[PDB]
Amino acid sequence: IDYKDIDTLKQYITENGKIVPSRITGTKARYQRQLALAIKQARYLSLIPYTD
Amino acid sequence: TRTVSEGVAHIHASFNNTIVTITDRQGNALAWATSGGQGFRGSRKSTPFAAQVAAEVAGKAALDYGLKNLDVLVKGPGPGRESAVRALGAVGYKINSITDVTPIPHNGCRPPKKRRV
Amino acid sequence: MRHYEIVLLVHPDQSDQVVGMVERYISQIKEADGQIHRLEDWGRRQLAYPINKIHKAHYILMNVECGQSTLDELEELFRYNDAIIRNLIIRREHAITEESLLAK
Amino acid sequence: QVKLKEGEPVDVAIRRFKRSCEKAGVLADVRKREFYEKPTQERKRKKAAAVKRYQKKLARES
Amino acid sequence: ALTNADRAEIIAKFARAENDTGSPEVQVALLTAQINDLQGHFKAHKHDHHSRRGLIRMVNQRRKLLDYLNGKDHERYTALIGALGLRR
RNA sequence: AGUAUGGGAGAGGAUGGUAGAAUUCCAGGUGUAGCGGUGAAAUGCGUAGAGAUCUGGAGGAAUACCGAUGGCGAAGGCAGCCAUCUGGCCUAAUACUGACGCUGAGGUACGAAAGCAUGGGGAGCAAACAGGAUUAGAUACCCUGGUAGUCCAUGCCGUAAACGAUGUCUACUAGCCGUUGGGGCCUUUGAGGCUUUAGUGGCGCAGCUAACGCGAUAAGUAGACCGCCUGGGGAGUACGGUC
Ligand SMILES: NCCC[C@H](N)CC(=O)NCCC[C@H](N)CC(=O)NCCC[C@H](N)CC(=O)N[C@@H]1[C@H](O)[C@@H](OC(N)=O)[C@@H](CO)O[C@H]1NC1=N[C@@H]2C(=O)NC[C@@H](O)[C@H]2N1
Repeated sequence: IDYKDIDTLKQYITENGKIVPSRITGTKARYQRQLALAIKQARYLSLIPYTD
Repeated sequence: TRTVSEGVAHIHASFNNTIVTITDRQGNALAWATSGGQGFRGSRKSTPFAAQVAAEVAGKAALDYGLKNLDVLVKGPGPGRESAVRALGAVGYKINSITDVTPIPHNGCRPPKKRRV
Repeated sequence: MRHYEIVLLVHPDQSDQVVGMVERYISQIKEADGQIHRLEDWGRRQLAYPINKIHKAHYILMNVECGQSTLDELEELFRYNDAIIRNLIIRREHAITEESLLAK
Repeated sequence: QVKLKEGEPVDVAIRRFKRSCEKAGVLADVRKREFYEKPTQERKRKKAAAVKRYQKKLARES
Repeated sequence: ALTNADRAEIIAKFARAENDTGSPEVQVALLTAQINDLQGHFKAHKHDHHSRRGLIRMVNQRRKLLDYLNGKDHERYTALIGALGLRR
């Protein structure tokens, strides 16, 4: 998963903008790490908001 | 003198006090009230009842400017946020929305030391 | 050499110089050596949060292969260009040529 | 960021709003930010939390 | 950093037989090349202690292999140290 | 025991950029008597206009959520994102060298925090110190302030309950349930089920222990080398010496 796939990136983001834990989303640890990296890159690219 | 239909209520509710300020948009204040301004000195300044009495005072003061609907923002872990938001409806405004805007550091400055009471 | 992926955010007021800047950068990469596997113009998009008191920006994606000197001059040019408000450079293994999402 | 409905009552709005806030869990961070917690204390607390989590898991499996 | 071509060149230059990669001559030549290459890195980054540990391990390994080669065959040892310019 | 070739995970190290949240300060608009603080108060701030609220600017330090009995590192320790330089580890199959090994007195390298030297920086916090409370007294705990220091560059210091209070290396000895990084096999379509390997956890047979407890990550069964102990104080002290 990469930062450009905004639709999937939003599936793991709360309404505030916080990353959803793997214990809630049922994801693998490596996939969760890649997801967090992609989300942090997309926030920098102003593709998704940092907060709210 | 100035008329405005839509405004925002700000409820800054700490553990020692609660300030309710009624402003119009773009953040220009119109009326404000605090628990200290209605008696309630010292420790009693933090009770929910004082927050309530400050809230109706502020609402009635803003009624002169004459806003019928307003949006509410609450910041702080105060005990008087319940009463402050409730009293505005009793005064008679229409609450369009209510949100929490308590600022959260992203691991910024070091907070003060722990109290060894 | 090394494959790099570059995302540039151009000021919406300079939207009609983006072709000139892109061609200049492509020419520099080519004269060094360079294989521009991919180049996409995502268009003018709204920003999730305002940057420099701006709410829209032009999005450009490039995938290049280049050396250290090409990378250094490219990054320095990006820094000194005022039309570019934010750029992201990430190194990748493999050359990516397929069309990406947001190309619409 | 709770938006009231058209005929949405005030008390129902307050309620829906502050367990929207309870779901958000901002007040936990606000409580955390009152005093500085030393790293040794933080690690001890996290270790205790992990132990409690594991003991809860075994009971819920049984 | 050295690349596959450089390592293959060293192996080809110092091999004792076809497909020889484990001989002490080849191992010592590779270690010497790596140490000489890392000298430049440690000039620029004086405080990279964590990498200097790996450098020290390389030095120790080369010394042990040289001692073993000297024990086995003196002439090969002298030839190797002369070829690589090592003082001992 | 080691070498070459493919693949993989990681807050491992060094350098330089950059992003967002927040605190403080400055300026301006709206606005007017309080704010702040405590068990309760007081010191303190404010009518030359605070606090609150909105807009802009300056600077420093740290990186919410992810986050985990998770990961990496010899240990000390290491968390935003990006680039450059760089160490180690895991995993498959052939190929290669042919005991090249283990430990290690002296020696040497690294080594939290505080502290020291020279020069910068200084938002927040805060030894010393000032004032306000409490108290029989307060020298303290509580409150309002606040300097070293905490930060950076170049060096020194070499100490911690530096702990798993458990030296390193090797082989062997029931099982059951988790989790991280890989290899293989099987279903049959994509997600599951068996194994195997290197880590990281919870129980537990035998065995061991004064007991508590340990129990393939041994404190069991054996081997190699090193360090250390010999009642409590005097005492990690005096003298001499090295730094
Ligand atoms: N090649 C091998 C590689 C090894 C690897 N590197 C590390 C490793 O594997 N080491 C073996 C395990 C030894 C272990 N360290 C000894 C032990 O565990 N206790 C020490 C003996 C004290 C006493 N006899 C028992 C005791 O008081 N128990 C308490 C108790 O059960 C409970 O507390 C309370 N109040 O009821 C619990 C929760 O607080 O805490 C325990 N106490 C503790 N739990 C902690 C823990 O396990 N560790 C760190 C420290 O924190 C420990 N203290």
